[PDB]
Amino acid sequence: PEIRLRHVVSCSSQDSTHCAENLLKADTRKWRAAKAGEKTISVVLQLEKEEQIHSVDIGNDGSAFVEVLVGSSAGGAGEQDYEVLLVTSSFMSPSESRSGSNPNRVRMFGPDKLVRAAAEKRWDRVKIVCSQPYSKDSPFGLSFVRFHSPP
Amino acid sequence: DDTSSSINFLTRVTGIGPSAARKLVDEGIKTLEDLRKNEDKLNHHQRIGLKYFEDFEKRIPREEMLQMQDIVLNEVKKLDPEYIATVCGSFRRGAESSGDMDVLLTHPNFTSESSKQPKLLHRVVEQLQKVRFITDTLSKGETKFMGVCQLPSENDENEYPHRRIDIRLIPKDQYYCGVLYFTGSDIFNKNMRAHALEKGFTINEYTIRPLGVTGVAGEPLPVDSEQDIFDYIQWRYREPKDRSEHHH
Repeated sequence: PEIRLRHVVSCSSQDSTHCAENLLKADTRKWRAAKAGEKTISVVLQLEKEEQIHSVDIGNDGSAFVEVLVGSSAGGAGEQDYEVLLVTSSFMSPSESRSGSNPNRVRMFGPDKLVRAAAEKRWDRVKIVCSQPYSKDSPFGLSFVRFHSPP
Repeated sequence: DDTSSSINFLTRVTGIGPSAARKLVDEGIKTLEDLRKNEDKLNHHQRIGLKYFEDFEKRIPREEMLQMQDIVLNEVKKLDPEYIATVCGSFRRGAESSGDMDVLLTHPNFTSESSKQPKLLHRVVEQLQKVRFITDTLSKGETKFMGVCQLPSENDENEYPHRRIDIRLIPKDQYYCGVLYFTGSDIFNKNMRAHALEKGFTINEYTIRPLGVTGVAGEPLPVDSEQDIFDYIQWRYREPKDRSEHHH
């Protein structure tokens, strides 16, 4: 089951037209770094309700690595208040990144591919960190993202 | 003389760690002369390591290394061409002499997600036995072979010294991380790993993984060559020859 994303809690960097809110709208309509040349960008999405994450889809847009953390509204929300659900994953090699090739890779991350510790628990916030240090030209961010709860 | 002095000596025999070395002392076995009278008190590994004690303390000229490399790489190619064997250590860094031949082996069909396949290594091992390259075994492991080999000396020819050979079987997807680590130079591997952490990555014998925003090591990244590893950390590729104890 697709989890429903409520709104955007935060965003370290976002383009005027390719803003962080597009991670809500279905299609691709992207999230992108205000300035390419940046090395990582981040967002916090609030969920419609506390639920358990079973599976994650990631739709890439020029990013070299993607990491997904989780948290809750309760207990505040700072830096290391968040737990790593999906550990930094590869979407784009240095060579491809240096040459803007295959920015659009898409990936599924089933239960096994999540840090089981954190996935047993349930949350209502998700931190998403996108990295791209192999270029200071190409735009980078995400096409889309889909979180899932067990059937 | 000093007990530690006796111990420090025994350790120099292959297969005699400090534990086994103290047990030989108590039983009165302090010297080589003593060890050679007490083979029953040693396991095979040690029994043979002592057999070639003299030959294993000598250095190996690069000319011999090369001859050795050829024997190995040939049989391995003829056996199955998809094999990949890379002699590593100081030899790979272009040292004029080695202390021993460190071979690393791999095969596309053997990944870290696949099934353990000792026979990939044993097939290579038993062939080297046929062609009379590997004279003796020290330890026939599932992933690492430890043993003895000798260059051929057709007759009337004064025989070559016996040499230590290691053969590590490694998953293909971890191969060039192994080569990096086992070619390295202690200091180079230390310096490269440190810069890894600078650029937010973690290199080890097996893999290079990105470090998340909270510092949790991510998934092993795809590596099909040493270059790939350098690229990940955006560090200029150093040829093995320049992996000295001089850094730039």
